[PDB]
Amino acid sequence: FDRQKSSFQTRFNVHREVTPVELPNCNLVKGIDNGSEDLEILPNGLAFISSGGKYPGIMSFDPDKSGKILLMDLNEKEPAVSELEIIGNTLDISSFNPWGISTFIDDDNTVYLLVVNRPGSSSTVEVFKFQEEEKSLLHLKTIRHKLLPSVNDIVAVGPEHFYATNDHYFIDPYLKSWEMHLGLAWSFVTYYSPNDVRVVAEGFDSANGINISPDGKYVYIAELLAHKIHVYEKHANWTLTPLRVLSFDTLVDNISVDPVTGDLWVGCHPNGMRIFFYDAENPPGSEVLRIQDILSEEPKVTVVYAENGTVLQGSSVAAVYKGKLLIGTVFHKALYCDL
Ligand SMILES: [Br-]
Ligand SMILES: [Ca+2]
Ligand SMILES: [Ca+2]
Repeated sequence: FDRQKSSFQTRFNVHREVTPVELPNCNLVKGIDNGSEDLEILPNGLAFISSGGKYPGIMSFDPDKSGKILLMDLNEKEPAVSELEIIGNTLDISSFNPWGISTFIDDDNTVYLLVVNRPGSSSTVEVFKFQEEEKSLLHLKTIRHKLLPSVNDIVAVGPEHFYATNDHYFIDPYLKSWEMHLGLAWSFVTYYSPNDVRVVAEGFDSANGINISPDGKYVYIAELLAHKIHVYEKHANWTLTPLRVLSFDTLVDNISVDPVTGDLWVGCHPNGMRIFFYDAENPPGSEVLRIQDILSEEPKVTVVYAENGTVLQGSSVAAVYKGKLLIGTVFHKALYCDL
């Protein structure tokens, strides 16, 4: 049993404290107070934000909060958020509980938004068409599959084609909690497409963020409780082969990819106890990593922002646009910063 307490302390990084890395002009995004756990910025500076999601056992400040997709135009001087209206008749909006998101832009420049949805106990991926002028999301399709039991994030490679992380093997939240505490490491990654759905990697200690290189040749997978980012070669038939594993002293959550450089921008939880077992007197901090030249022998890892949560609690995602840094959290606020 002594080895079991030791594994727990490592996985949840229970002794980690946060050396500050400050940025002089950071401003909280007004209107975001109950989570902004995933976000994605289009090439034109429009940012989608998944907000208000509720997860089994995750702290929530407003238990009756409703899940929303928000829009920010980061070309504005002081960008404000607006709530995107979901239209259509193929989705039960009352149970809409968004988590990870991804975008896909077609040849005709149609923008698709894929949204992990956790209505009740089940797990789906919702496909929307973005209507920019109307600021709305037209629902198109609900995707469910036996190989998508517990979806956490996806990276879209087509309008209804994506890689998905399942952060647990089990669907029942009690068995989920048990599997996470035991550290079974049965989390796995699924490739979904209309004609072909298959597991492409497995054996993860909670796979969370997932993303892809701008040329589509590599897939990146955050293994939250192992504190690792896995680099996979992505083949023409959509299978994955392991290539590199980077290790960290922090719980890596969601991965963003800068399209110009290919850099990874990662939202991280330095101490796992503070993000999983909330204590208002001991709140989770925030930490953002930039990772450059991830294939080379010594990848350059920089802590771009870090704090103990006196401003932003529970950073889960971070992405950059034309000199600005946007940081989201699993159940708290959002921060917009000059780099
Ligand atoms: Br922390
Ligand atoms: Ca995502
Ligand atoms: Ca997460």
